[PDB]
Amino acid sequence: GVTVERIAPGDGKNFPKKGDKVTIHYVGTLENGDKFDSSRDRGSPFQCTIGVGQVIKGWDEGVTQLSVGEKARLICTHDYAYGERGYPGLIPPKATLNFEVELIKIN
Ligand SMILES: C=CC[C@@H]1/C=C(\C)C[C@H](C)C[C@H](OC)[C@H]2O[C@@](O)(C(=O)C(=O)N3CCCC[C@H]3C(=O)O[C@H](/C(C)=C/[C@@H]3CC[C@@H](O)[C@H](OC)C3)[C@H](C)[C@@H](O)C/C1=N\NC(C)=O)[C@H](C)C[C@@H]2OC
Repeated sequence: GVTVERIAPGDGKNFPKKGDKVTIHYVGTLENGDKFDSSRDRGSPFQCTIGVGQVIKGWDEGVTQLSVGEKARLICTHDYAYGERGYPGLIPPKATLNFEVELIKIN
């Protein structure tokens, strides 16, 4: 893998740890910027438990590098995303994926 491209900084103090819940807005795109999904388009950020295998590994390893308020691109190689199988109807095999994420809240 995960490469963190910095866009807008967070508070530099509050970073998620394994087992934390996080609230994150994301836009997911292919390498050329073609969007495959977006929580912003749904008017509501995504929530999950981080670092425990509940989301793709690029999130588990990348989101813990962000501080609250930060906007960044999490660029995931396929072994940190959907791997050899891809995601049916959405993601091809072996796809590098971009998630432009904004960390809104930690619990
Ligand atoms: C397959 C589970 C379906 C089931 C579906 C829902 C509750 C509906 C929900 C609104 C859909 C997701 O919207 C948040 C969509 O999210 C994306 O659009 C996205 O942007 C996207 O990549 N993500 C969304 C935001 C965080 C990072 C990432 C992610 O990790 O997504 C989870 C997922 C598909 C995990 C695979 C699981 C299989 C396993 O083999 C793989 O290993 C590599 C991993 C996703 C949160 C999953 O856990 C949720 C689910 N059940 N969970 C349980 C039961 O615990 C992807 C591309 C496609 C997803 O639609 C299917």
